[PDB]
Amino acid sequence: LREVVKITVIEGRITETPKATPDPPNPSGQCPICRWNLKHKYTYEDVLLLSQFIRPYGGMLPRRVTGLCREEHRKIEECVKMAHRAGLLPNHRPQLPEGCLPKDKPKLNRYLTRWAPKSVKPIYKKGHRWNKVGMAVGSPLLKDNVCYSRRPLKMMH
Amino acid sequence: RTVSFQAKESMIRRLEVEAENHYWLSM
Amino acid sequence: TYSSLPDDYNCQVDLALTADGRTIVCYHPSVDIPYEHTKPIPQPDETHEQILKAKLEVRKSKQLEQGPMIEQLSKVFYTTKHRWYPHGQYHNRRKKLNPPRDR
Amino acid sequence: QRERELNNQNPWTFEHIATANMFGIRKFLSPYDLTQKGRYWGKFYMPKRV
Amino acid sequence: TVVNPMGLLVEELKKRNISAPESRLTRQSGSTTALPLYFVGLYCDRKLIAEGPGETVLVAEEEAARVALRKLYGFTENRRPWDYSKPK
Amino acid sequence: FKTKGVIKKRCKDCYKVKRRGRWFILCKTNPKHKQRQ
Amino acid sequence: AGGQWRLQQGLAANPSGYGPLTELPDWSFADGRPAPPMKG
Amino acid sequence: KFTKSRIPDKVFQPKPEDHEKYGGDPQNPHKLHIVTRIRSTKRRPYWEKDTIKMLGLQKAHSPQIHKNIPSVNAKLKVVKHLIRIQPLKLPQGLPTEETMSSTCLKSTGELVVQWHLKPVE
Amino acid sequence: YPQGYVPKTSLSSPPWQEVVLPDPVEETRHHAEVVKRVNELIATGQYGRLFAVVHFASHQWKVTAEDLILIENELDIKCGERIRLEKVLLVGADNFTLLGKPLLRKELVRVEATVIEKTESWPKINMKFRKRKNFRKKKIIVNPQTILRINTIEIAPRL
Amino acid sequence: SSFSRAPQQWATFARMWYLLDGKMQPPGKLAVIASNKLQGLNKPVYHQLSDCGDHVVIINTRHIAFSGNKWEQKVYSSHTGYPGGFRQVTAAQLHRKDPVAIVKLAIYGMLPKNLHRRTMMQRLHLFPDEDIPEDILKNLVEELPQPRRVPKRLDEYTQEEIEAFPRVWTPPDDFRM
Amino acid sequence: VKCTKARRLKKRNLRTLWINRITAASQEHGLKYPAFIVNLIKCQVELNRKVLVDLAIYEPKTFKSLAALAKRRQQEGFAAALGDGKEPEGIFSRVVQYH
Ligand code: FES
Ligand SMILES: [Mg+2]
Ligand SMILES: [Mg+2]
Ligand SMILES: [Zn+2]
Repeated sequence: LREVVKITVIEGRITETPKATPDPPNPSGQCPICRWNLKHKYTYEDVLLLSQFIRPYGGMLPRRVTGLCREEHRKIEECVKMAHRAGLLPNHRPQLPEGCLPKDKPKLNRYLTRWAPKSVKPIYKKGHRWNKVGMAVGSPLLKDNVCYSRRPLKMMH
Repeated sequence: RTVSFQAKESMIRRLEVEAENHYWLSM
Repeated sequence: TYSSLPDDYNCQVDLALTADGRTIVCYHPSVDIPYEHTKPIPQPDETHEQILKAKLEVRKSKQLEQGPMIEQLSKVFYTTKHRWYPHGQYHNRRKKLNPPRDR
Repeated sequence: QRERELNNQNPWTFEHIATANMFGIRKFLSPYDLTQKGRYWGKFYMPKRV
Repeated sequence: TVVNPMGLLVEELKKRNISAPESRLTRQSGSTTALPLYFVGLYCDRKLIAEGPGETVLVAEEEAARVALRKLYGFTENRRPWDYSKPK
Repeated sequence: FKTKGVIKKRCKDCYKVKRRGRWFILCKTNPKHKQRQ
Repeated sequence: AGGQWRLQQGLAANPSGYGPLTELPDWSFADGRPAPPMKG
Repeated sequence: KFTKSRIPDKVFQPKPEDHEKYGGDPQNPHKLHIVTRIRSTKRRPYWEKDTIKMLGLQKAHSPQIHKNIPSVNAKLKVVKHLIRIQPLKLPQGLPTEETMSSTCLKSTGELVVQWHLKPVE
Repeated sequence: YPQGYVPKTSLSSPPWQEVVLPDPVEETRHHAEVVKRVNELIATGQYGRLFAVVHFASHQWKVTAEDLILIENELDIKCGERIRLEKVLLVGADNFTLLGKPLLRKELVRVEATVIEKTESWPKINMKFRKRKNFRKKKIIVNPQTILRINTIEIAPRL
Repeated sequence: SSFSRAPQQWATFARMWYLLDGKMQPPGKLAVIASNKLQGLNKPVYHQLSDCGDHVVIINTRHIAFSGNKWEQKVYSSHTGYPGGFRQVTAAQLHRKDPVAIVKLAIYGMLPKNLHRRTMMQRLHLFPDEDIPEDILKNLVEELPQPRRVPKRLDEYTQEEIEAFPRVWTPPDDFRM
Repeated sequence: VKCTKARRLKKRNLRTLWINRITAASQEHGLKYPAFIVNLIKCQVELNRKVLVDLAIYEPKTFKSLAALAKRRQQEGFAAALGDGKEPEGIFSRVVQYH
């Protein structure tokens, strides 16, 4: 990990990086997710796994650095959005540029949030029994996760 | 009208019973 | 500790099969409450009437009317006002004088 | 289309049920349905139907 | 019909050379309401002899005194039924 | 902004974004090309 | 409940079918004399 | 037009895997059928109604014994969907005059000739 | 890290917690000890009232001594004649219970009852709904009834 | 056992006070538990004619949580009865005006649609925050498990727990990060 | 007409009352209603729903034993399915045969 220092003269210093735990359980896996047998076994709640692919201010790291495949990169990206919206990453908040403070508006607790709350409109005509409009819960990208329920998860609430 | 999960299974169960009925009428 | 249910609340459960395998024997002695799990009685200050009277204190206009009284009663017993109103004489005369009693 | 039919993992198929009158199903089916085998409904063609 | 069941209980336990019972509050619900339930257990040598329910603490304790006296005179509700079988 | 059923890029500089629950093509060179779904 | 499990064990699906519970006599005299056979 | 249906013969030609699944030998075929009505003939065509009465299956869930011969099988194929066909099995042999009154038909399809209502021991 | 190892996550393990059953050999020794203890309680007569679950007619009755049962049919027994109830599914005391699989042995439990009354039910009105219902298209059902008093429930140390 | 007639009856049909903590809980799951206790469906002696319900105290109702985008999608509708008196409010807007409204409305729908529902609602006590009146505290008998297990935040995780989880990937030395 | 039709309905409503009362009793020990009923059946215990309510209300200590027996049999079934049949059958999972 290299950091740029300015003085004009500016230079970048490379520092030693923490090393991955050796001897993955499943060597020969391309994606780092499959070298540890995590293909379908992580959700938004798993901050410990998700945090590793996140920039200090909450952005996702580029795929070419993480080494994830596209299928798992998109799942990590979506899980991170849901984790952020659930307030599970209090230390990866956006940087405040200058003369900006947090909105101070009270925070509503939410989880399994597919979309940004700003841009989702209210359902004014909810519909009757068979034309009921569904409130989406979870993400479609995680439709293949291992399920421990008798029936598949109820995405539309 | 989407067909329910319970409705689909009960038809399959009956089909299997009739499927065996084919076997026992073949000898 | 073979029982699959904790033995600490209702009774101890011991399930056993007879050697033949045709009877199931259950030994269930009751659990007594430990002394350390109890509180001392609040000796300093009682009939249930006294408790009732304090809750239904007569404060305004001596005896209150039906409206104010019923609202006081409803709050004390966590009921609605409607329960406390009387009924007419059709219903009152329909009520059985001697309802059946079981033990 | 041919690959889908061969590798289908559903034991039950429209053709077998229709031809054998399993479930008493032909009460609710047209005479032409046996030939179509569920692929064609009215003037519509259902490619995903094997 | 016996009044002051606690006084009787105390005398009986003295005859058995048993220590005087200590009343304590085993279970409690809705104390500050107008419909409170109290369970009071009489403890001897830190051992439970009888537990009784009541609308108030005094009523519950008085009931627990009767539960003990029933178990001392062998008149418990689950006592062996009377025997009418004998032809002899 | 013309709201159209199907959105299509109209020039090289046109680019696509997802703002406030809808897809937009925005063109810096020609504002005529701006579209919404 | 339990119909399929009873069938796997070789029993009647309905506990009211063939078995000791139904088919055995329900009572006898105190002296020991057997009771008249039940109509069912 | 709803009409009587003729099943292609291939349906009743079994496969080697079928014998393993149902545990029936293509040789030494079973002799007697156990047939029970498990569906209603209401809303079914009259020809299906007729055969059900001919076969004795008027009451549901009550077993009837029938011959495993082609003529009977032809009638059963008409109402195949409304019935369950189970092979009658005789673990202890045919009932005799002595054991005729001590039989019992088990749900397994086995006709026992001694019924004791006692633990096997 | 062994083959097929998954780091702990929300979905790594099933929601339920697997339980470890005790080994059969030790359990059987304890089972015999439990049975022996209960048998002594029966042998020494350390129990009070007993309650049994009995299958009579077509129904199951929770039964205890001095109890009254109503049977909705004639029984062919004279009034005042003592009977043995023979299908007991459960016999229970304050501190123990015995469960049949499905029925307890005759050696263990003997339940005795007496016929106290042979009677008929009160008139029950059976009127169906039909075109031109009328008030007289009515049937009265009266059924014979039998009342049994449970006399005793007894157990013996034959576990 | 061995009680007098009246004390036994009083004990059996006595009403209990339960505590629910609603912090980070879905209102519907809270409603299922509360609706069960309010009716008395938690007792083997339950009867629809017995009025055997219990008291339910729910706290932290301000801190309930919704799955999905229900905060912005779920709408509550009311009519004053006058022309033009139709109001439609989203869940967030209703929560802002009254922190306790959402929990009460979820429970109200789950109770049976009869006259006894109004009585049951009297036994329901909803507090927006942890503070409870002293008298209500003294009545309490038991607290109920939270229906939803709350996921932990990164800061909550201990240093030891972090080390236990493996470092799946290693960032290269030549990275800004 | 109402009285005659209510005669049939009364039997069904009583069964619904028993199932509710059984669910309340079994939930106190941590068991759902289906788990309580089926696993008792798998133990060859044929107590009916009407009697199970009487035991719950009036014989709580006996009813706890039934809950422990039902949970005990349920756990054996879980192990058995994972066992694949190589493992021997559970102690309480044995069936007393009749003939
Ligand atoms: S999990 Fe293997 S390619 Fe990503
Ligand atoms: Mg007519
Ligand atoms: Mg019914
Ligand atoms: Zn352009």
